[PDB]
Amino acid sequence: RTRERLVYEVRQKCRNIEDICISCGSLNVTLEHPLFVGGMCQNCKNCFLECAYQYDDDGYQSYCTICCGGREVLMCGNNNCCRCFCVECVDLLVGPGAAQAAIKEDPWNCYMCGHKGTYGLLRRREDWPSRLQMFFANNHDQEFDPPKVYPPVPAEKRKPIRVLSLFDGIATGLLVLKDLGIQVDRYIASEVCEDSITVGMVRHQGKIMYVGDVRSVTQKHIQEWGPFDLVIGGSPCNDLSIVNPARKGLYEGTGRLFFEFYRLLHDARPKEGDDRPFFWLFENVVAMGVSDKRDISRFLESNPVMIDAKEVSAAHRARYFWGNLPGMNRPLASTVNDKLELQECLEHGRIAKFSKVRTIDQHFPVFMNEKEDILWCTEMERVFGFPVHYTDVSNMSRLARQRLLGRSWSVPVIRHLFAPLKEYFACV
Amino acid sequence: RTRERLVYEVRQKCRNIEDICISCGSLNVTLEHPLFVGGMCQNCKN
Amino acid sequence: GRDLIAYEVKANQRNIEDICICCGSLQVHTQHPLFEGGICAPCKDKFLDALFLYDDDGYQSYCSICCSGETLLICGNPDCTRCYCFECVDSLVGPGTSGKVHAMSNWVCYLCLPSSRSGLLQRRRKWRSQLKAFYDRESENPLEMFETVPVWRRQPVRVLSLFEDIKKELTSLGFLESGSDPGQLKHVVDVTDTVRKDVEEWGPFDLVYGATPPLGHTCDRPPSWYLFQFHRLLQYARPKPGSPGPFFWMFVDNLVLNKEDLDVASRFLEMEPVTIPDVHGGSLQNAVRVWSNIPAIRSRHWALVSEEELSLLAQNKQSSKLAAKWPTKLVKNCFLPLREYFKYFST
Ligand SMILES: Nc1ncnc2c1ncn2[C@@H]1O[C@H](CSCC[C@H](N)C(=O)O)[C@@H](O)[C@H]1O
Ligand SMILES: [Zn+2]
Ligand SMILES: [Zn+2]
Ligand SMILES: [Zn+2]
Ligand SMILES: [Zn+2]
Ligand SMILES: [Zn+2]
Ligand SMILES: [Zn+2]
Ligand SMILES: [Zn+2]
Repeated sequence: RTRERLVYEVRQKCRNIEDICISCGSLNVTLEHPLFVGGMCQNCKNCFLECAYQYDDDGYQSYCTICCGGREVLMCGNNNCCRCFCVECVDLLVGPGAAQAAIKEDPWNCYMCGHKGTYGLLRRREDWPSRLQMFFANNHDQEFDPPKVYPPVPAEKRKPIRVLSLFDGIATGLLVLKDLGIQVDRYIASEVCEDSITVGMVRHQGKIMYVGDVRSVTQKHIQEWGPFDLVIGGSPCNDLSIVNPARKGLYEGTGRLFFEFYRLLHDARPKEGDDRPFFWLFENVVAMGVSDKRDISRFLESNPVMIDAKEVSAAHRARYFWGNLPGMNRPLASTVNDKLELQECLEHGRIAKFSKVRTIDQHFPVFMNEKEDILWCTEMERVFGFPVHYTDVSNMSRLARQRLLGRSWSVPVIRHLFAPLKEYFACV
Repeated sequence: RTRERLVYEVRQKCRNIEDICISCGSLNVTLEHPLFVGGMCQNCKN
Repeated sequence: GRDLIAYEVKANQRNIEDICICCGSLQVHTQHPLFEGGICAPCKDKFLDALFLYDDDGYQSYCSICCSGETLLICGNPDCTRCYCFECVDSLVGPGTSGKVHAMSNWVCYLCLPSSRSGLLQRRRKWRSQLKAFYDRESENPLEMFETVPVWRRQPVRVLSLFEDIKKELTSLGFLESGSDPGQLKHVVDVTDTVRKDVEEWGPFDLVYGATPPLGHTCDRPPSWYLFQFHRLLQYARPKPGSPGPFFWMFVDNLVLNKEDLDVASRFLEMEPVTIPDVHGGSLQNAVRVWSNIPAIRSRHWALVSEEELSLLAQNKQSSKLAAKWPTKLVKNCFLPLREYFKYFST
């Protein structure tokens, strides 16, 4: 309401729209809104960090794009666009009579997809993908020192890498290390779900020395399993995301398991004065809490890097990566082997309407034989850059196997991250 | 007895089975046991 | 036979190391750490039990040679907690010495001053180290154990105390200064923004302390969050590797995190909780769960207090209308062994 009074005052040319927070009408303007014209307070920044990449079961956004809240949202009819604009923001930025008349417009495009681009009170700021990329470098609220850069070991002195992988899953980390041609001395992997154990056992030919639960692992185990050169892991994002209908908590269950990664990182870290190269990668999902993100950054003593897989693969897989791997910041390059269109990842005889996929109306992405159908499991493997037929090991159901594929890291993203480790360890 | 305590410590994943002599439990592991997994001390070799 | 040794050594010209000075046994498991002589196996066990046991007022609980609390002689050095017994002083130092010592009332003990002529009892050199080595080789499952500091080598103790100020407690334990404006303790309420650089800027620390709040919630942040923040800032306040100086840490719980979060905490602090109750009339008034490395923290444990009774206590104390008080007196005596490591003074 105060929002609406302030925008009323702005249309009289008495107040600048850039001097007011367009999300909630706050006067405490610190930032500028990245997509559209207006200011941006810090509470709306925290709400924007939490809510922007949240999507309903629909596939469209959980909340409004402008204020990350709202009451009733207006979903976009344009293809592959999932944005929603609540009625209260369109009462301001387009007018109090144009929302009602725009609902009646049956082919309705949203204002990020509006072919014209310019409107009266609302105009779209031009370099908005650049500002969306800069907005996560704008997260300097958590200020830290940069990760310590170790000088490279000569090529004749290099040795096979040793990896402690927590929350292994289907052994994406070891696979990506074998794709890069790095010699792996040993790969210790703690994991609980039998199916993922079985996927890793078969696809990596008994090389992985498997363990039990992460919680059972003691520092004595860490010491006695040799010095580790690379510790990798990712917290469960089944409960942490808004996509699961059963959100009883937020950091019950998953939160604990993050601290298990934290502890075994301090157990596997070499002492001060031991200047041997040691590296670590944590992974989490972007649709997370702010104070959650703060606590993670503070425990791991680092600024997260957001990496979206759209730059290299055929999915929208935006994930945080904490770590000290060299060149974690540097921009993503997609090789010619990587498929940037969904249609290339399809089987023959199938034609996709989408160019990128959202796997958790249009819930089933494929029009084959004038019929709506789910991606096949081997295609979901192709979307994330896995080798073909990667998960067809054991007699498991399709729902379980899709669920086994959907938790996994995106393979070309993890190749992009792990690639400068070749400079430090031996090759095949 | 001691070697049974040793194997108990191995099944907890605190010790490798290849670092212990599976015949008599000796810590003086020079050889590996030829047929099965584990070390092999020289007295057990004789 | 405690009395027989005076014949055995003098007339039979026999080494003190071949007999047990603590009781008069002739079969010795090893040698006595503090003084010249052997020691037999039950006395060895008795000694290791009693080792760092003190009394509530401040002084050592048992007799420093033989661990007899039945009779006690208080030493007259303000920087010495060593208390003895009569049977030893007359048995080991000659027939009429304990009564003379008792009549002196300004008597420094053997470890204080050796200048006084001694009949049979000889003080081992370096004995602090010998004590440490004895505990190492002779304790079953030995623990994090630091050599005791000579009294002139005792510096003031540097305390970090998270979520609870312990200035009042340790000042009343004479460990902290009442006359200083530069505080020798750094209390922090909110640690949320704290970085490793910040804990390092605040100086090195000797003791780290952190505790969950009582039942009246100052804030709604869950009790696991305090534990994890403690673990982090604890890993920050650790001394740089290669440090011989004694570093300690003590986490305290006022029954406020459940069994699941308790299991998580037991894992992350790498030992099982020590429950230390307040029992009045036989009745469980209060209790507190601890984790620390402080000597003889684990022999204060009470295995009589069951988990169901602690759940009943938590239920009864949550449903009362009284404001929550910090249970000072339960963890107060759990800092007494640091007397033997750090500089005391009390006016
Ligand atoms: N306590 C625990 N210990 C080990 N793995 C666990 C676990 N709890 C859950 N997990 C598993 O850890 C995974 C969480 S995320 C897995 C992603 C992984 N990088 C991959 O590419 O497969 C799930 O497979 C989940 O079943
Ligand atoms: Zn705002
Ligand atoms: Zn809105
Ligand atoms: Zn649109
Ligand atoms: Zn043998
Ligand atoms: Zn004895
Ligand atoms: Zn005595
Ligand atoms: Zn004395």
